[PDB]
Amino acid sequence: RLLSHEELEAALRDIGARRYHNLHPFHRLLHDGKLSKDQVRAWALNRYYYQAMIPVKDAALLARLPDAQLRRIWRQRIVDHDGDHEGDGGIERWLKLAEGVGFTRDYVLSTKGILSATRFSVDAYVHFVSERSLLEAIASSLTEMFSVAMLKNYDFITKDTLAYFDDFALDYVKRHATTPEMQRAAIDALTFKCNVLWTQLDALYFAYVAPGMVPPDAWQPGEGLV
Amino acid sequence: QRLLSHEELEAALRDIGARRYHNLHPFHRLLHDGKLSKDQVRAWALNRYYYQAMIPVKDAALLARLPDAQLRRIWRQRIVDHDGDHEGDGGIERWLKLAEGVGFTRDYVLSTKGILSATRFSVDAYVHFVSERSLLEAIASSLTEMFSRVAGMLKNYDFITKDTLAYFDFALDYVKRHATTPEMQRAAIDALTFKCNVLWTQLDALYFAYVAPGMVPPDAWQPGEGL
Repeated sequence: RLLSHEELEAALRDIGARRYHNLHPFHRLLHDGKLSKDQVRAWALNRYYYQAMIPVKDAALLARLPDAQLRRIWRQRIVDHDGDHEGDGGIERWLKLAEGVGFTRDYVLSTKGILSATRFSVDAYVHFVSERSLLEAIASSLTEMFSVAMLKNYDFITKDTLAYFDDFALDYVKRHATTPEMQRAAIDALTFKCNVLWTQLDALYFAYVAPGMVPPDAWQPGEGLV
Repeated sequence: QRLLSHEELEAALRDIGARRYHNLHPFHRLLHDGKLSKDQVRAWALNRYYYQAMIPVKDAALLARLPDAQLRRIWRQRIVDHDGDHEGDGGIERWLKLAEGVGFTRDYVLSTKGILSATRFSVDAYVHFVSERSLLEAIASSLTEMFSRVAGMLKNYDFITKDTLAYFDFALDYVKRHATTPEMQRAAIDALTFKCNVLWTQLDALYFAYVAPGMVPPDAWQPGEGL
C-alpha cells in the first residue's frame, strides 16, 4: 500500500518513538545524573568522534548529489559543523566537553581511546550515505525530526563547559518515495540510523557500566587526562 | 620509534595476537570452556555466519587491488577455499550447517535479519578497510592467520550432533618486504590490530546481548525466532 505524505511521516516518527537512542539505558542513566565521572568521560570521548565524523558523512553525501541546487542545501551542514576557523563550528562544544572532564586536547583529537564499536558505527554511516540510493542517504538524516545536552546534573562539569552549549530531508523523502518499495527503503534507512546510534550506546554500557569489560584499545580511567 | 628489522617486525606482529587475539575474549573463553547455553551458542553461530560469509567478499575487494596477475593467482585461492567448487563444498557451508545444526532455518540464517548491528558494522568495516587503505594494510589485516579449534570447542556441547561436527606464508613476507619505513611498519601493526578489533567487537556484542547484562538490541535474534 503506498502511504500518503501524512502516513509516511507518521511511520517515520514511529521509528523514533520505538528506536531512537533517548530510550537506551545508557542514555537514561546519563539524563538522570546516574553516571560516574569515568562513564561521562567515556561517553564524551566517544561522542566527540561521532560528531567530528558528521562532516565527513555529509561530504561523502555531498559528493554524490546530482546537481547544484541540492549541493547548495546540503553543504550548509558542513559550514555549520566546521564553522569558519579553529574554535568555531560547533564541533567545538564536543571538544570543550571532553576537555571539560579532564582529557588533553591532543588525546581527544587523536581518537586513540575510542571504542572500536563507535569507529565501526561511523564507518557504516559514512558508507551507507555513499553507497545507498540517494533517497536512503537523505532518509538517514531523519533522526533530526526527534530534536538537551543533562550536564548540569554533574558537579565535575564547570559552568565554562556549560557555556559552549549556550524541513528539507522530510520533503525530499515524501516527494521521492514514489513506490511502496522506496517508502520501505526510507523507513529502513532511518532504522539503520537508529542502529548506528544504539550500537555506540551498547558499547559504552558494556565497556564502562555492566559488565564493565573495557576492550583493549579503549580508554581506561586515568589515561589522556590532565 | 625506529625502523624494525624483518625479525623484530615479525616478533612485534606476533606480540599483537598474544595480547589482542579473540581467544582471550570472555565470550570465547565461555564458548571454549563449555559454559554457554544452547541459545548463546545459537546467537554466536548466527552472528559468526555473517563474518564467515563476508570473507570472500573482503578477499575479492583485496583481489581487485593487487597489481598483477601473479599476486592475484596467489590471493585467489583464499576465495576458492571459502566459496568452494560446487553447491555445498566451501568454508562457508560449515557455518551454514552449524547454524542449521542448532535449529535455525537455512533462509533465516542466509537472511542475516537477526544478527547484531555491531556484527554487521564490524564485518563491514573490515571489507571497507581492505578496499580503502593501502595495499600493505590490507594484506597485513590477514595476519591473524599467524594465530589460527572450533571442532573441539563444539564437542563440549551435547546438542551439537555428530552430523554438524563433521563439517568442521605470503602475507607476512609481503609485510616484511614492503614495510620499509617506520610509518609503514606502524600502519601494518595498526592493521593487524584493527583486524583483532573487528573480531573482539563482535564478541563484546554477543556478550552484552546474550550473556550479561543480556540486553538484546531491537531487531536482533531472540530465543525461539528463525527456528
